[PDB]
Amino acid sequence: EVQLVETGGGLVQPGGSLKLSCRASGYTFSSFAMSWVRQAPGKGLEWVSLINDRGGLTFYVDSVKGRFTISRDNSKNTLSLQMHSLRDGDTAVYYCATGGMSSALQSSKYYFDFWGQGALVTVS
Amino acid sequence: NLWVTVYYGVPVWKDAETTLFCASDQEIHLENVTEEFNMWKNNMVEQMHEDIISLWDQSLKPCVKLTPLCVTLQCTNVTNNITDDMRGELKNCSFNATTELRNKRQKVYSLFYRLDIVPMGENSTNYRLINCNTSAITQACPKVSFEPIPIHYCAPAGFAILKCKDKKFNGTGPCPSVSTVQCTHGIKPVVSTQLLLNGSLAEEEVIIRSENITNNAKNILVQLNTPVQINCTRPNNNTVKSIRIGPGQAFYYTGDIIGDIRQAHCNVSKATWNETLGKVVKQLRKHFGNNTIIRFAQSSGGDLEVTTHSFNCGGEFFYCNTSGLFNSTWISNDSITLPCRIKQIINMWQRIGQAMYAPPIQGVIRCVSNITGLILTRDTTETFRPGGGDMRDNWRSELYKYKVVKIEPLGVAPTRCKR
Amino acid sequence: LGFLGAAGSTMGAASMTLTVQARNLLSHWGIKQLQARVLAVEHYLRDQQLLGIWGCSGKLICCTNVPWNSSWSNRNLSEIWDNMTWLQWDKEISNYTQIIYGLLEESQNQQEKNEQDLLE
Amino acid sequence: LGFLGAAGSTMGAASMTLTVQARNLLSHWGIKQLQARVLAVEHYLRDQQLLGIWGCSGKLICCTNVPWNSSWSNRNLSEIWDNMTWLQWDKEISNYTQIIYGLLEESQNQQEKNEQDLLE
Amino acid sequence: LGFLGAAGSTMGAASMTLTVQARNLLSHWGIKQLQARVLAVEHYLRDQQLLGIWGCSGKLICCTNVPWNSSWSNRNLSEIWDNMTWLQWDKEISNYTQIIYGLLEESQNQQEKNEQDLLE
Ligand SMILES: *[C@@H]1O[C@H](CO)[C@@H](O[C@@H]2O[C@H](CO)[C@@H](O[C@@H]3O[C@H](CO)[C@@H](O)[C@H](O[C@H]4O[C@H](CO)[C@@H](O)[C@H](O)[C@@H]4O)[C@@H]3O)[C@H](O)[C@H]2NC(C)=O)[C@H](O)[C@H]1NC(C)=O
Ligand SMILES: *[C@@H]1O[C@H](CO)[C@@H](O[C@@H]2O[C@H](CO)[C@@H](O)[C@H](O)[C@H]2NC(C)=O)[C@H](O)[C@H]1NC(C)=O
Ligand SMILES: *[C@@H]1O[C@H](CO)[C@@H](O[C@@H]2O[C@H](CO)[C@@H](O)[C@H](O)[C@H]2NC(C)=O)[C@H](O)[C@H]1NC(C)=O
Ligand SMILES: *[C@@H]1O[C@H](CO)[C@@H](O[C@@H]2O[C@H](CO)[C@@H](O)[C@H](O)[C@H]2NC(C)=O)[C@H](O)[C@H]1NC(C)=O
Ligand SMILES: *[C@@H]1O[C@H](CO)[C@@H](O[C@@H]2O[C@H](CO)[C@@H](O)[C@H](O)[C@H]2NC(C)=O)[C@H](O)[C@H]1NC(C)=O
Ligand SMILES: *[C@@H]1O[C@H](CO[C@@H]2O[C@@H](C)[C@@H](O)[C@@H](O)[C@@H]2O)[C@@H](O)[C@H](O)[C@H]1NC(C)=O
Ligand SMILES: *[C@@H]1O[C@H](CO[C@@H]2O[C@@H](C)[C@@H](O)[C@@H](O)[C@@H]2O)[C@@H](O)[C@H](O)[C@H]1NC(C)=O
Ligand SMILES: *[C@@H]1O[C@H](CO[C@@H]2O[C@@H](C)[C@@H](O)[C@@H](O)[C@@H]2O)[C@@H](O)[C@H](O)[C@H]1NC(C)=O
Ligand SMILES: *[C@@H]1O[C@H](CO[C@@H]2O[C@@H](C)[C@@H](O)[C@@H](O)[C@@H]2O)[C@@H](O)[C@H](O)[C@H]1NC(C)=O
Ligand SMILES: *[C@@H]1O[C@H](CO[C@@H]2O[C@@H](C)[C@@H](O)[C@@H](O)[C@@H]2O)[C@@H](O)[C@H](O)[C@H]1NC(C)=O
Ligand SMILES: *[C@@H]1O[C@H](CO[C@@H]2O[C@@H](C)[C@H](O)[C@@H](O)[C@@H]2O)[C@@H](O)[C@H](O)[C@H]1NC(C)=O
Ligand SMILES: *[C@@H]1O[C@H](CO)[C@@H](O)[C@H](O)[C@H]1NC(C)=O
Ligand SMILES: *[C@@H]1O[C@H](CO)[C@@H](O)[C@H](O)[C@H]1NC(C)=O
Ligand SMILES: *[C@@H]1O[C@H](CO)[C@@H](O)[C@H](O)[C@H]1NC(C)=O
Ligand SMILES: *[C@@H]1O[C@H](CO)[C@@H](O)[C@H](O)[C@H]1NC(C)=O
Ligand SMILES: *[C@@H]1O[C@H](CO)[C@@H](O)[C@H](O)[C@H]1NC(C)=O
Ligand SMILES: *[C@@H]1O[C@H](CO)[C@@H](O)[C@H](O)[C@H]1NC(C)=O
Ligand SMILES: *[C@@H]1O[C@H](CO)[C@@H](O)[C@H](O)[C@H]1NC(C)=O
Ligand SMILES: *[C@@H]1O[C@H](CO)[C@@H](O)[C@H](O)[C@H]1NC(C)=O
Ligand SMILES: *[C@@H]1O[C@H](CO)[C@@H](O)[C@H](O)[C@H]1NC(C)=O
Ligand SMILES: *[C@@H]1O[C@H](CO)[C@@H](O)[C@H](O)[C@H]1NC(C)=O
Ligand SMILES: *[C@@H]1O[C@H](CO)[C@@H](O)[C@H](O)[C@H]1NC(C)=O
Ligand SMILES: *[C@@H]1O[C@H](CO)[C@@H](O)[C@H](O)[C@H]1NC(C)=O
Ligand SMILES: *[C@@H]1O[C@H](CO)[C@@H](O)[C@H](O)[C@H]1NC(C)=O
Ligand SMILES: *[C@@H]1O[C@H](CO)[C@@H](O)[C@H](O)[C@H]1NC(C)=O
Ligand SMILES: *[C@@H]1O[C@H](CO)[C@@H](O)[C@H](O)[C@H]1NC(C)=O
Ligand SMILES: *[C@@H]1O[C@H](CO)[C@@H](O)[C@H](O)[C@H]1NC(C)=O
Ligand SMILES: *[C@@H]1O[C@H](CO)[C@@H](O)[C@H](O)[C@H]1NC(C)=O
Ligand SMILES: *[C@@H]1O[C@H](CO)[C@@H](O)[C@H](O)[C@H]1NC(C)=O
Ligand SMILES: *[C@@H]1O[C@H](CO)[C@@H](O)[C@H](O)[C@H]1NC(C)=O
Ligand SMILES: *[C@@H]1O[C@H](CO)[C@@H](O)[C@H](O)[C@H]1NC(C)=O
Repeated sequence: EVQLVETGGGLVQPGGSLKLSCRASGYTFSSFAMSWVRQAPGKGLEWVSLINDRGGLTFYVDSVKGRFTISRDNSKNTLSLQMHSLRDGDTAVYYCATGGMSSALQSSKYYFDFWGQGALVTVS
Repeated sequence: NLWVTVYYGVPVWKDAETTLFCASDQEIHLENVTEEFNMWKNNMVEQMHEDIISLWDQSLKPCVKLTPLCVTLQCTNVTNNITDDMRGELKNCSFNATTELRNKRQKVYSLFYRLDIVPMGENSTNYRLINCNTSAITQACPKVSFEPIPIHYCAPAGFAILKCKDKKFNGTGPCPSVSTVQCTHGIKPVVSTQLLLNGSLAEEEVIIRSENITNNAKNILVQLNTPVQINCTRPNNNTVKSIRIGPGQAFYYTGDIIGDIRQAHCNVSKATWNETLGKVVKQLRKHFGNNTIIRFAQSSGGDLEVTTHSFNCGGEFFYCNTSGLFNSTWISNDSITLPCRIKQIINMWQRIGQAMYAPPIQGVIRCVSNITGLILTRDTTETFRPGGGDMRDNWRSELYKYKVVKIEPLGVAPTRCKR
Repeated sequence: LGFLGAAGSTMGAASMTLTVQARNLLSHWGIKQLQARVLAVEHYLRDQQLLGIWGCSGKLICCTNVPWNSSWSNRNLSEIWDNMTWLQWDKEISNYTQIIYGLLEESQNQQEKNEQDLLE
Repeated sequence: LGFLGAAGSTMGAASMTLTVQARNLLSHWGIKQLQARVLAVEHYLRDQQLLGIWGCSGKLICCTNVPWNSSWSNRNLSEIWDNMTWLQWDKEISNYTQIIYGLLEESQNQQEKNEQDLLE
Repeated sequence: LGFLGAAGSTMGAASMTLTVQARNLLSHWGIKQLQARVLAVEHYLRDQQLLGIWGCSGKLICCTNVPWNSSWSNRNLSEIWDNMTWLQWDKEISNYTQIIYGLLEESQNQQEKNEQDLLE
């Protein structure tokens, strides 16, 4: 069984910063690309950021492009996201997900295979 | 859906024949590579063969030619205490030698082995050197040793040598443990016939290698897993003299012998030799039946160069009779002494147009060496006899574990990447 | 990790050692050795010329515009990249190689001509 | 369609067989043959070096930033590419080859320096 | 203005004559001369191969993504480029040559993989 567990932050003031992280187990971490998907309390899903399995390539939705950093650590089976300037509009559940990309010699993905349960980030 | 992607630096190779180079006074394991080896089709053997012969000939290029000695010789019996085994073996020959000045001659006498001279017109008094009717003789330089100094064979860039590490490998087929080496280990170019000397030993068991074991036309190369020590000697104290035969050209010869005249010989331990054969017999029965008979016998015929065990012992050339080693039938502190003949005029390689004179060596000669393998031929009851006339077999016994391949770094494969 | 160390590895792993092998391609008595050095150079240059013709000069991994034909090999990506070694792959597609090379050459000629027109 | 098959065709046709000619540039008794082979390699390398200097490495058709001078040749494009062969053209401008090469080298030196500053 | 004329000039001036030196790298009795020519070619090719591996093929000036470590040399830009000759500089950092070369190779290998993924 694949498990993705978010261990995020809580309530933070507007204009501050908050870091999320996700621990993964049950699969070869290094074989998959990962992403963060956001869900505002009253909305559907939105893609936020995507990172390559080697950690070299990152992509962002324009609305966080100059504010969020997505990173990865393959020795610790850890995915992380550092958010800055925290707008009120960034209140959401942030889900850790596996999928969204694959790399050259692998078959394609372009969908998400596994989901964590999500950390709730609230901006005051 | 998929596109062609070009890769360069791909770890792929093909069998190839290239020129290897020598070096004289590093290994990658290749974890999951299995490769097919085929000794007897190994072109490294041919290169070693040609390099040894070429270098051999180069070493005689600056040496004194003995053509000025193709004269009639008057030969009498030796005035010494000669044992029965040596009767008729040596002759005391007198002749007129050229000297430093063309208008002068000198009378010289020397001792020769009977095998180096041939009577003329059935005249007891008149004899001549064996090579005079055939090609002219050349004296080997006294400053040049015959020591089998090892040679390493190294690949040129773009090529690699693969080494087989399977301890039970019999010379052909897949080898489950293969490593890449930059250059081979040093191989000693020891020259011998029916018994291989100073080679590598098998790691665990006696290994019998043959291109086709059931084809009696093929030679069988047997690698031992234990050495048999052999002690060879020529127990005669030789006094060596020299004369000038030309302008700075010296000729060396045995002047006389101090003390009694005895036959040269080699010793092996009787029990060690018997145990060694027992192991060979045991392995032969894996190719032949179990309830069988294996008989060993002496060489059936041919000249001295193929019916005896030939080797260079301290610079002298010995031709030993091995019938005492191969005389038994195997059905389902003693030693063996092998008498030896000595020759000074030899051909070395199985060639017609060349002949070398080996200068005699001062004093008494003793050499000790290891028997590391045998060359056998085959005729119920199977009979095996010593063989080994072809030198390429000696070199195969060391080169069987190496293969040369060419690196082919370019290749293609499908990926999902497109320009 | 040395020369050909990855030869027994799968294609997707061996592909990470391309510089290890690339660097080991370059470095009368004495003539046969001189001939060997000259020949090694000519061989090397032919492969480099070929990469140039295909538009892959200067790189070890080159993506092209020639589609892969299932008739050359119908194996899928996992089946190839995470299962086969390069020696096995090379044997499988050997017959169809001189077809692939011809296609790569034709593709590059068209690309260079199109680029030239786009620069008018 | 073989090597130099296009030699009698016009420049606009011959320009399509560049790979045919490029691939035919590479491949005591026996020494003079080595001298020829070593020399053939050095010749090849000098041309490749020159393309590198001009910034045309890796391609058979290369556009540059050096303008054409009417003093070298005042023929128009429909004349040169459609009613002339490469052998004829080579003779027509054989006196300006060194001038043109000098200009191409200078152009690239300036181009490399400008790119370096833009990457600051 | 000839070969090595700038050898005594500062690094920031000498760098403008790179084509002068690049063009002077290429062109039993008679054998030792063939050996010298063959080796000159192999030397040349090894340097070109190395530029290829680092992603600098085809150019005399190449920027990379490897940061300069202050431990190799802690001199500032005026000390290195406004004064200092290339001969002096090479001696100053000769002990870090292999470290730098190893880093350049690693950087390019990562660059190639990222580029391949961005095209799939
Ligand atoms: C199998 O291997 C053994 C072990 O290596 C080998 O035995 C060795 O043979 C050589 C002769 O070929 C012996 O070397 C001599 O040793 C004596 C005593 O020190 C020296 O006086 C000799 O010097 C003369 O000869 C030299 C040329 O070889 C001249 O340069 C010198 O000026 C002298 O004239 C010479 O060094 C060596 O001692 C033995 N080793 C042992 C342990 O006995 C055997 O020959 C090999 N068998 C075969 C068939 O190859
Ligand atoms: C080989 O023949 C020579 C020549 O006949 C022998 O030399 C002579 O020996 C006698 C003694 O028997 C001496 O008095 C002479 O002075 C010797 N002559 C010369 C020229 O030296 C020689 O002894 C014979 N050798 C053998 C082994 O038979
Ligand atoms: C060595 O030289 C001597 C002298 O040259 C030879 O002596 C010969 O002896 C007989 C006996 O009288 C003479 O008839 C010959 O005239 C001599 N020969 C000549 C041609 O001088 C002796 O035969 C020579 N030995 C050999 C075998 O060459
Ligand atoms: C090879 O074996 C023979 C025996 O057959 C050895 O000869 C004996 O050697 C001792 C010591 O010198 C003498 O006392 C004996 O009289 C010899 N016996 C015979 C029958 O001759 C010989 O020494 C051994 N040696 C080698 C190869 O060096
Ligand atoms: C080794 O010596 C033996 C003698 O001990 C030689 O064998 C003899 O050969 C003759 C002629 O064929 C036979 O009539 C004898 O019956 C054989 N004797 C024995 C005991 O078998 C043998 O030829 C010699 N071998 C070499 C290579 O010299
Ligand atoms: C690749 O195909 C696998 C099944 O392979 C079967 O056996 C091989 C030897 C071929 O004959 C092939 O055509 C057969 O279908 C699947 O199990 C695997 O999931 C597939 N992988 C991908 C990425 O599509
Ligand atoms: C174009 O060429 C003009 C003439 O140069 C001279 O004639 C040519 C054919 C060559 O032989 C050349 O070596 C001679 O010097 C120059 O005056 C003019 O500056 C050049 N052009 C441009 C566009 O700058
Ligand atoms: C190209 O030139 C053709 C011929 O023009 C005449 O001959 C040449 C060699 C020059 O001397 C020129 O000055 C002469 O007028 C024309 O027929 C053709 O139309 C021209 N092409 C274009 C596109 O204008
Ligand atoms: C920068 O250099 C630091 C000092 O280490 C010394 O220099 C390196 C290049 C080696 O030669 C080493 O053996 C010497 O002791 C390193 O500790 C540091 O990690 C380096 N940092 C970067 C970014 O390269
Ligand atoms: C660059 O460095 C110049 C010289 O600084 C002094 O000498 C060097 C060799 C070192 O030992 C350094 O620690 C010394 O202070 C300065 O004059 C110059 O201002 C510096 N450039 C800049 C932009 O600050
Ligand atoms: C794909 O391949 C189809 C069949 O294969 C053709 O014949 C075999 C024997 C050759 O080895 C192969 O290279 C040939 O292509 C063709 O009919 C089809 O046209 C090809 N399609 C493309 C896009 O190349
Ligand atoms: C030679 O042998 C005889 C016996 O036939 C013997 O009397 C004589 O002493 C021996 N010669 C020498 C020098 O010992
Ligand atoms: C000389 O030796 C031979 C053997 O080669 C022998 O037959 C002959 O009788 C001997 N003659 C003399 C005088 O000793
Ligand atoms: C040399 O003479 C011997 C003995 O008569 C003979 O057998 C051999 O064939 C001859 N060799 C040549 C080349 O004449
Ligand atoms: C013979 O074998 C022994 C085994 O202990 C070895 O030490 C010795 O060097 C070998 N001799 C030769 C000449 O190979
Ligand atoms: C060597 O081993 C191979 C194993 O495939 C076998 O086919 C061959 O017959 C064997 N040859 C000998 C002489 O044992
Ligand atoms: C091996 O030898 C046998 C004779 O026992 C022969 O019939 C067979 O054809 C030979 N095979 C090969 C491959 O040489
Ligand atoms: C050979 O000589 C060695 C000493 O060098 C000795 O130990 C060994 O027993 C001898 N072997 C035989 C068969 O005489
Ligand atoms: C050789 O082996 C046979 C095996 O039948 C044995 O009878 C004989 O006594 C052995 N000889 C020696 C010297 O060990
Ligand atoms: C031959 O004997 C060995 C034991 O030495 C045995 O393992 C093998 O099975 C026997 N082979 C046959 C055909 O009887
Ligand atoms: C072989 O052994 C027999 C005894 O079994 C013996 O009579 C014969 O002379 C020996 N042959 C040789 C060449 O030693
Ligand atoms: C050979 O005889 C000479 C006589 O001067 C002696 O000095 C030398 O030791 C002897 N050599 C041998 C090996 O008997
Ligand atoms: C060889 O195969 C084993 C699996 O049996 C694998 O664990 C090992 O990494 C492979 N070796 C190499 C060099 O790829
Ligand atoms: C290799 O292919 C077989 C096809 O049946 C598949 O079951 C196996 O999982 C594959 N192994 C890898 C590493 O892709
Ligand atoms: C190429 O075709 C031949 C046709 O006989 C076949 O035997 C060989 O295995 C093929 N090689 C491949 C599949 O590359
Ligand atoms: C040669 O000239 C004729 C016109 O006379 C033309 O049709 C033909 O295509 C030309 N040859 C080539 C190779 O272009
Ligand atoms: C050459 O010029 C004429 C006009 O004078 C034109 O009709 C013809 O098509 C041109 N040539 C070629 C070879 O295409
Ligand atoms: C090139 O220059 C020479 C003088 O060296 C002149 O005779 C020739 O006509 C010129 N070439 C052309 C095409 O004008
Ligand atoms: C040599 O140094 C002087 C300053 O001392 C400078 O004016 C001159 O241009 C320099 N020459 C070269 C070739 O760098
Ligand atoms: C270069 O300038 C600096 C700063 O003035 C000085 O310390 C250094 O010694 C000068 N250079 C050389 C190459 O000697
Ligand atoms: C380079 O290393 C040598 C040997 O340790 C040392 O003597 C020398 O000072 C070092 N050079 C530099 C610039 O650090």
